[PDB]
Amino acid sequence: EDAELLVTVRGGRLRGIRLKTPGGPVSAFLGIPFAEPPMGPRRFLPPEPKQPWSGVVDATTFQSVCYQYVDTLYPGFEGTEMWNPNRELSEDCLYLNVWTPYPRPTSPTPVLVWIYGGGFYSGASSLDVYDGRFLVQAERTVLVSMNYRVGAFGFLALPGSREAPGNVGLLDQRLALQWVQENVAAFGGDPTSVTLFGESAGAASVGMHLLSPPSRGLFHRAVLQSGAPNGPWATVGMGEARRRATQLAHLVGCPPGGTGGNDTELVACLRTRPAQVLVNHEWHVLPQESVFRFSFVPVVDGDFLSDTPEALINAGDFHGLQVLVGVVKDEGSYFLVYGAPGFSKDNESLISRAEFLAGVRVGVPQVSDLAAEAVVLHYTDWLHPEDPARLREALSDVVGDHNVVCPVAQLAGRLAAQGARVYAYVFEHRASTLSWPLWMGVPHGYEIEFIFGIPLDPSRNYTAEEKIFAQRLMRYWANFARTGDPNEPRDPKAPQWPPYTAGAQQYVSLDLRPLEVRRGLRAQACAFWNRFLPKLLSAT
Amino acid sequence: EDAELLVTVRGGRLRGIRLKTPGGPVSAFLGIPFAEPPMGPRRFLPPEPKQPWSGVVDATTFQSVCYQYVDTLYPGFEGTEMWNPNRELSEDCLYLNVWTPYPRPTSPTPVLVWIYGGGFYSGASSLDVYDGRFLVQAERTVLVSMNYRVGAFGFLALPGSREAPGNVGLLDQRLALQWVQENVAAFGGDPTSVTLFGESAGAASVGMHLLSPPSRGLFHRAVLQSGAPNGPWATVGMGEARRRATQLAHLVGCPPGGTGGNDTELVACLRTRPAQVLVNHEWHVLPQESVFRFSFVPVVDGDFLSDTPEALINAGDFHGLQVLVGVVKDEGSYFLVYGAPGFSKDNESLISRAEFLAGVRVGVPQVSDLAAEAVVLHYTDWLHPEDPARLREALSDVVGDHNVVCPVAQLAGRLAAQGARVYAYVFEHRASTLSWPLWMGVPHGYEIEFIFGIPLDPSRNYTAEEKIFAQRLMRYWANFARTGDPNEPRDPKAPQWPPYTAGAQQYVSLDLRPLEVRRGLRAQACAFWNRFLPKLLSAT
Repeated sequence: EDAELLVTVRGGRLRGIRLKTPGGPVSAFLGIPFAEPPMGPRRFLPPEPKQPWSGVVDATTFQSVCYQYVDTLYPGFEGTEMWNPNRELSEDCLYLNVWTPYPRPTSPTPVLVWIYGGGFYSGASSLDVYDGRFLVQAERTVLVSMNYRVGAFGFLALPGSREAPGNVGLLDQRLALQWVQENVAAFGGDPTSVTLFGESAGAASVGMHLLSPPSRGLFHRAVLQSGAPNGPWATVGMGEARRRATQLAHLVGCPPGGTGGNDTELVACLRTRPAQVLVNHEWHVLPQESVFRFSFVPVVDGDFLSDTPEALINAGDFHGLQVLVGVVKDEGSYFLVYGAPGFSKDNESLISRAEFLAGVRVGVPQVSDLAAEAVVLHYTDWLHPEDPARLREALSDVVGDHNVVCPVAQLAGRLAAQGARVYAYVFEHRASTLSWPLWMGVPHGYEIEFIFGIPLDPSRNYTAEEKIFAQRLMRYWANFARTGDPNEPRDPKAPQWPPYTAGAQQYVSLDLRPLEVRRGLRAQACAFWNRFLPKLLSAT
Repeated sequence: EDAELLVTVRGGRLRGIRLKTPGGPVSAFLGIPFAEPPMGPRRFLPPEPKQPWSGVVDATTFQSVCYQYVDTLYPGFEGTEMWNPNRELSEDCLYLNVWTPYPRPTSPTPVLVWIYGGGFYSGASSLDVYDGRFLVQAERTVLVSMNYRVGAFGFLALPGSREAPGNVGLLDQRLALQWVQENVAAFGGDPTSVTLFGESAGAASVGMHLLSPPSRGLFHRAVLQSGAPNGPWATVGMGEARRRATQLAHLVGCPPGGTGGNDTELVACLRTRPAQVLVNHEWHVLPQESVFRFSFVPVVDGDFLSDTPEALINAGDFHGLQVLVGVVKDEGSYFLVYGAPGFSKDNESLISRAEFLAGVRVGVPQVSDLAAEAVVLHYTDWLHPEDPARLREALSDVVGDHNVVCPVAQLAGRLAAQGARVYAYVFEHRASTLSWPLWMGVPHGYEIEFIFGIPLDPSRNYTAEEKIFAQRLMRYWANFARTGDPNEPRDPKAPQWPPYTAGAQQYVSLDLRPLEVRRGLRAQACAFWNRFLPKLLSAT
């Protein structure tokens, strides 16, 4: 009972809180510090482990959200504000959360570790859609989720220097993984059965941990939902990361007018600026340059990532690894309202031929004019080259394929053909409570609410079929966490989920209907991006 | 005592509140309804007078702010969030506020009526900087301020139609003036000594009431601070107002796909949309245009304004009218951070030669390429054509002169030369508590806190010199409200404020020093805008 809400870890004692679900209680420990607050001189530096504390740290509520830009595209809209910070902003944000079933597991139980997304510039583990009380109750697994520094505070990089080495937001996640190895046993979790699962930039983070040797030894399985480290938005070069960091310093008045600016004086000037000042000038470091162009992302410096994610994926052995990858049916429609001309969530977004030609330049940035043409000519239905509805879905595919679906399919094929066991899915169910317009279909990020069993919340107006569908998805994710195989270990009644291989390229469709096997994660489209486009950009 | 907080008006009974000032108490009646809520079918329609109510309406706190865009340029910044709504948003917002001294004046007292600014798209009478408890206590005058519908709700116009006639936000102000005529006597105010004073779009509104016959009979004096009706941003043509209104309907999905769109079906579709939806698509009715191009402003339709404000000013008799006009020393610096390249409040904004050439295109929109050079060549110091600091102040002057200073000087000259007695000022004091950068000097809108005696608030950190300076400014404004002359009626010790004439063009400087008379409201610069530029734009 109340005795199970008291747990001692290597740093001290914690008091948790009991959460209610329609099927039983759950023990939650929200707000566990895993690192010293990275404030003052510790800004832009790798995280230091949290030193032990005296007394009982309160762990009954979520801690602060790391400083980040707040989306203001559609004020008062549920579809956008559900991803905005729901706690106060602070640099003191390195805290994690642990859910565990009641009664506490007596046997070592597999552990799921969630890494939120948000383009490496936003996100928090405290969002209502990441609530782990339903997944833990229904599947008796241990769920962990951490906060990591986003934006400039987590990924501003002056490569080579020691004051701003970059990738410190990735090190925050790694330190939280080392914390799980040393302390998850106190909650009834098996530190030898850890399964990372993330989404969007979280999925890219999960992939970058697979390609980093020090992080590979901290988990055993991986799940990448609608994201991958080899995406065109997920990394940046050393020279470009230096230009963006220097530009931000200029925007906030660094260095002072009559002064030199080596890497030491520049970061010293940045550390004196308030956090909100750095955030207010993040987006027009790249002006403008908003859609799929984030200013501060993981840098390829040679430390955390010894080479580019594409090179490490190709020249990598993945034997003894189980991966679960997947995307949603309409990956790009959510991002079109962020800068594509003629698009608006409040009308039908029936774009013209000229607006489609311009939209490709925003969804596929930094491409030659010849390469942009080849994209238009590949995605045009030449029997209906002027139909606005078809042009709308075409640009949605252009943006979804270039940024999400094809980097994932490229990764899933190389893993399965180099030792890894890979399962693939495509989420094709649109929630009955979805606030986005109908023409967006199944937007990016709207499978998370079903993985976490949010439809089981009695205060929400989901259908009965969606509740059963959410329970079936949670069993898929839990089975993969336990046995490395999403199929039920003994049930032959339900249709089977065949592994994804580089040849058959099999995946399943996740919706209210039973499982259906299909072949090809946009095989024809992704051949244009993964095979032809690097060839057209080679000979400029 | 508490008996003076009870007042009966022609509509019913009201209970006010006693406000504290360091020099004595003041009676305030905040939240008096002067019109029926313009919701449902009454959206976009002229206001109907508030029907009488039973009981005692509570008038102890400010009512709701009209639906409006919220500034998000610098989140958490005092300089911008002091103009954001400080109450909840609602279409039920047609309320006014009355301050009156304690004890209530027994004799008829002159009345000051405040009209807030905000580019006709924002603003509220509830902002802390518009608090009238200090002006009323120190000068024993009656202060009134109303809310009027801004944005599309106050100025969406389908000219000719009866469902969206336009200028209804100006009619809200007029109805509040009719209310003052019928009810200000109940508060101790003289309905025959009413002085309108506004700022920015408020000053433009005050000027448009001078040029509208039905509104001219509701006040006797006028004060225009940093704004004028003849400004390039303050009005719009009938055809352009129809294009902007139709574009907004398209952005919110009006009319539905298979449907025609005459002026009746279009506005009916608009009235079914939530208020926040119309606000979320207000700014990109004009795509990629923000600085001094507001989507919904007063329309020149022939009703409220029988002709353009420029035509009405030239062919108008102003005998028996006293006007007080003025600007701040740096009118344009505030607007540069809103879109001019190279500008940022957090650095020195030392722009290059190319950025100055591009900034003129944003500060002076919709002008020929030949006209843009004449602006550059007139504002370039050809001994230092590359000095960033001089180019910064140059673009600040370009924007300040074109939009504020010269439309005001054009108006002040025509008024003084056609019967009106005009006094002019230039506010040249930068507040010691100003949060904007130093290079902005005295930005637009930062004389309001001294007119309203805000430095007298003991919870604020103004200097002793600024407190005496605020009391001197309040006497200037109060004397003009009483006698139509800012000078003290019997004190010869302080320097005199000579009237502004079309020939001598005399004005005074308002700062910590005593009054100093000067000549010319940017006489050389405003000759370029008011005399030469129309000559270059005629012959394309």
